[PDB]
Amino acid sequence: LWKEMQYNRDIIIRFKFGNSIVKMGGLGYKWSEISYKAANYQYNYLRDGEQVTAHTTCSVNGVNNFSYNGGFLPTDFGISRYEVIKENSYVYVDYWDDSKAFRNIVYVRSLAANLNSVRCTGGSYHFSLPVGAWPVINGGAVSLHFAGVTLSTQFTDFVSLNSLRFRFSLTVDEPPFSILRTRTVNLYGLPAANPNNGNEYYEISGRFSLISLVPTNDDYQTPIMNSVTVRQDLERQLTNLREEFNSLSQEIAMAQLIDLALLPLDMFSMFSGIKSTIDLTKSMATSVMKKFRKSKLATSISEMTNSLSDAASSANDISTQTSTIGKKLRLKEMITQTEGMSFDDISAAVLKTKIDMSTQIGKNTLPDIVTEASEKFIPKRSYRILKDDEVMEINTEGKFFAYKINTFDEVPFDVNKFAELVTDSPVISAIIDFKTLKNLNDNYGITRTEALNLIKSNPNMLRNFINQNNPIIRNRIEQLILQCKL
Amino acid sequence: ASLIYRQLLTNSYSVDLYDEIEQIGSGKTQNVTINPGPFAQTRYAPVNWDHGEINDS
Repeated sequence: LWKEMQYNRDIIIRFKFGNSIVKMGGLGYKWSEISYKAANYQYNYLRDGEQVTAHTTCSVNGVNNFSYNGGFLPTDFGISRYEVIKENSYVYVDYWDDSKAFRNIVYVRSLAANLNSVRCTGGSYHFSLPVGAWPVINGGAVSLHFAGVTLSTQFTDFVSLNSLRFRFSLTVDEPPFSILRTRTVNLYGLPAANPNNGNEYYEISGRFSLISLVPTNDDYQTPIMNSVTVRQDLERQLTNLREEFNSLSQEIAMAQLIDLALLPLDMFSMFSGIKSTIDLTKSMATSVMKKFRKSKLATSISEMTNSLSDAASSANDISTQTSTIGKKLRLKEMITQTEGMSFDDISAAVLKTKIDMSTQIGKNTLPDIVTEASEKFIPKRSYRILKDDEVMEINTEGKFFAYKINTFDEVPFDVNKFAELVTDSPVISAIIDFKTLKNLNDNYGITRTEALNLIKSNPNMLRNFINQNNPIIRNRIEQLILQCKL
Repeated sequence: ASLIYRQLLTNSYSVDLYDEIEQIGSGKTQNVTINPGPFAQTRYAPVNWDHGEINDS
């Protein structure tokens, strides 16, 4: 639905530095500031058989402020803060041209260039001294070496031109910058006096690649001149993509989902392989984390730990206690590594199978999806604790059972004896809950080994029963998949 | 000791974060203000050459 299109071109980038000067008073001997300034430039050049018109803008950063001041006397020479560029300073050259490629520069999958370095040398500036020997600025040079292309925009008068920004590094060069007829010799670097040396333009040549993502709702019919710019793009409605994600569960499978859920999914494993733009593949993971932190579930984790810490120094009746410890068990499940099938495994599996078959179209929207699913998926779940072959099972809705392992018949529950063990003994997610398990034992009479395995939520036995095509387990896991509805 | 490979793969997102670090720290304005040293400079004067005093009558 979103098609890659390569637009790699060989370009010639022409640019010139901008010089701003501010005079200090008196009779005209001193100066206040000599500094680099943003500089525009227009040109045209022949390439590939057509004349392409280009617009460039040069700017400087990291600039040093040398100084020189002959004293407080009202005629002694000096420049209060005269700049230079050296190792630290960078120069950006925003580049634009009328060619077709720059119309399709909104969404990009990749972008990188190869430009040839250049040597910029300083000119000759005759500081305007009213009388006497003429001071002479001369010399100084650097070399621009390309390092990295990014997106950018010229805030040009008539419109805002989306453009490519080339960040060139620097390298000080041989000619020792001097203030001749004056006390500054054998410096090195390019000062702001006359960075252009009278040249009409400093010139670079190279080749830049680009992989745009022009949209497509049909194979044969691909567009030109991408014009769905962020003026023409707007927030997809929250309920709208909620409905889309809910609809996506039309297609999810039964056993393949469990097979995926039995992976270790990490940051790289999930968030890689998303057909996204460059601006979102840069920080998708951090974007997801930022909104994951403030989710109701995450602040519930924080409240649990802080409440326990504060308690460390502070010193249907059953349904309420069971429900509260059920929420607590959900929190514990999320924070710790359980050895069972662990409902959040299934939640993450559904999440991956949903997001993989989507696309990023100028807005991340994995925030509000990953973090929202983390809290909404599988709203009512169940846990259990086995002890002495009398497993006590609990539901987040408040229900409770206590049934034997060898034969699945329940027993009167023991509140405050389940609570002593739920703190320390390992909790087992009940993906095969007591009701479905009783159905399975009644209809398909099972053995001690597989009974214990299903109680423990062993992936081996779960997949064995799924691949037996057991209707009970098949239907149960299908409903498990179906509550994942955001 | 195998944990290092897992940590590298898991934490690879910090690579893109670091790319953002450097490629926006360059964008942010910096100015290393090299000084004039404690010893202060000064030029001679605005000096212009002319013919000296003439003994007219």
